[PDB]
Amino acid sequence: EVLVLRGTLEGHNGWVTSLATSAGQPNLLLSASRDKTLISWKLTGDDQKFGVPVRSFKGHSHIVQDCTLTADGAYALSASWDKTLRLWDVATGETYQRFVGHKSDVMSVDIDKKASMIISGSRDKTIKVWTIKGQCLATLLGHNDWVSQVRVVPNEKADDDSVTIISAGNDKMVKAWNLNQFQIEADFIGHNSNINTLTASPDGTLIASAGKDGEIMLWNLAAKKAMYTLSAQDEVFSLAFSPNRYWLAAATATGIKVFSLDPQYLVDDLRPEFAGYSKAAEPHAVSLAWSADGQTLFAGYTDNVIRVWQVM
Amino acid sequence: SLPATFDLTPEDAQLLLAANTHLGARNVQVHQEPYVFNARPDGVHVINVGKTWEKLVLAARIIAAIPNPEDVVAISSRTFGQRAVLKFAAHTGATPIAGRFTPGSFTNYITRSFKEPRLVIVTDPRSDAQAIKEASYVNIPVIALTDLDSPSEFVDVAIPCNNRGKHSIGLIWYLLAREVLRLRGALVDRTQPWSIMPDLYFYRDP
Amino acid sequence: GRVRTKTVKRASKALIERYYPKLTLDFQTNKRLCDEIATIQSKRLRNKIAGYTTHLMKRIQKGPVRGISFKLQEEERERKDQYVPEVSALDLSRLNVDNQTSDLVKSLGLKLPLSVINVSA
Amino acid sequence: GQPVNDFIDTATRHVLMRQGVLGIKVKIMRDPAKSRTGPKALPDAVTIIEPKEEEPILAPSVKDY
Ligand SMILES: [Mg+2]
Repeated sequence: EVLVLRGTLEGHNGWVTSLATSAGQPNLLLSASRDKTLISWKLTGDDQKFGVPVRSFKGHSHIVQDCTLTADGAYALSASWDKTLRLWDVATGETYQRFVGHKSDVMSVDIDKKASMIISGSRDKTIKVWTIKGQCLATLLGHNDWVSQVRVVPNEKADDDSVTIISAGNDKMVKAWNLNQFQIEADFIGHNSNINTLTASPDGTLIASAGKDGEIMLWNLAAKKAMYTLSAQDEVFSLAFSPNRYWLAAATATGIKVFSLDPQYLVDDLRPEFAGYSKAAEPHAVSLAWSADGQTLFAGYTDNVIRVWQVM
Repeated sequence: SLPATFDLTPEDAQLLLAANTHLGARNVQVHQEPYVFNARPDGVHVINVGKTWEKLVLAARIIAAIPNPEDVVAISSRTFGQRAVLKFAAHTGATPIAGRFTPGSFTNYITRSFKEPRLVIVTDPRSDAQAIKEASYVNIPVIALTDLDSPSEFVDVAIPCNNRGKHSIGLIWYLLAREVLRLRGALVDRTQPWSIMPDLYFYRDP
Repeated sequence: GRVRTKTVKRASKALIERYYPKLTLDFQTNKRLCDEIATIQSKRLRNKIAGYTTHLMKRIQKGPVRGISFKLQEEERERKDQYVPEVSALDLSRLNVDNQTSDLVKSLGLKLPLSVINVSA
Repeated sequence: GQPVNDFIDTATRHVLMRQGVLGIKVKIMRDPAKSRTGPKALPDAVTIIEPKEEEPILAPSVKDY
């Protein structure tokens, strides 16, 4: 199966710094960008248009770094450089609760299962965990450099015994936290440059981390070991795991590369053409996420476009 | 005198004649050069490559005579000799200057790059004219690699070669590094070829 | 005119010299990290310094630039400096000499192979 | 500029002699580092923080609890 051209989505005035989807509505797509706003999209499944935005969310005073959606497809969360987090709904905009207390920018926010609490990795070398009322119940330290990306793991069992989160900063080392005890459990060392993205597999066992040197090296936090390392030979910006089938995608500087990780080869080396842009550096994807069905992959490029790749 | 084992060995004569050190400048000729031997037609003069050997042996005796090794200074503002003097810097003390001399290095004691040698070695006296001039102010011997048209003013021991050549600058600096290392104690066998490759002393264009 | 002063240029030069495995070709993340990595008294100066570092990152990514030798640069130049060829260009590839070169060897009394070739004007 | 108002103290006095009047003007620039109030340095003076050198990890090693 080959990912091909489907359409482009023009709804921003900046780099699409985040893409997120929910299983409640397959036609929804939340997109945070550099223009201090969030654009929710509506998909129709057609030619190059692919559909229209539904709601535009405003209220952040700086670059909205990371956006995420809950399971129901209604509530949304945004991490922006204005030292605050905002909780929205896709119905009428309508920021429910702000989350202030960080002394600097916050990179990544993440919602736990059953909308229970939220974690947030910021640029003040802290991982703040917040309630939905706006109360930061816990603050976690221990990172020497400021964190670049945090994520929760998807528990395969429906809340078996506990939930855990993972952290990745510019300190070439990956932390693994259990916020039930607010304790550190695993230091993951082996990176040679600053880590800028990490992603956990939907199976809840595999962790892929990658940085400026462009290596994508794997961990299994169930066994707390390291499997291997494979490189895209250029800087990589974001990673994404397919929810249904065994693929791993990487948003590189030269373009996008999707990996079939069971026999571990490259697939097609996605290189779209942008009608010129020859003299300077070509635009590249900065944030990407697989859809709920897994047959469509959205990628946020720098030139104001969310591009969709779909298997045939 | 000499124990008669330092004479010109045949494979070193092969190295000198394959690095093209025997040919010199054109019919230009300074009378301070009696190394000229049997002027070739088309305006080429042949350097007696024998005579360069005792001068290289004598120059090697000067460098080994200095107690502290890091005070000898190798200068090459020519583009064909920065790798040679830097490689000469690695195999001995031989604190180098490659590129710009930054005048006021031998005088001007409050310079950040103030260096005082007890001996300087220069690749080309015409291009390193600042180095020989500053050595004339602060009482310093100089060793030069000379063509048959070189400005030998203020110049002590000189090794006749072609500074116009590509390979000749590298080989002569390599041979000078070989003899001073044998005398000092880094090499123990006179007949050993000093297994590090002579092609290390060569400038690269990219 | 948007010519930058030497205080901006040298502050950018020192950051490039010292923090290459760091700040990248994006101005926004460079400004957000050059504020704490360097004590700069003015926000106008901080954006000017972070701006010129990004312009230097673009210059660095396309070939080397003069006046900059950071931690991955001098190790690159010494590795290419360490070329040890096995072809032995100074060694014999088959030597060619003229008439005037040939009598030099026998006057020294050495035994070498010479293929004499005449040269005339 | 503004640092002149911040770092420089000035005084002027009239000295009366039998031939006339002398004028005394004393300007003292203090050290900006020991200011103890307000700014701590000149605006054009930046300060690059020296980093911490670190060797490569050279192998993927896992530190557990
Ligand atoms: Mg331009």
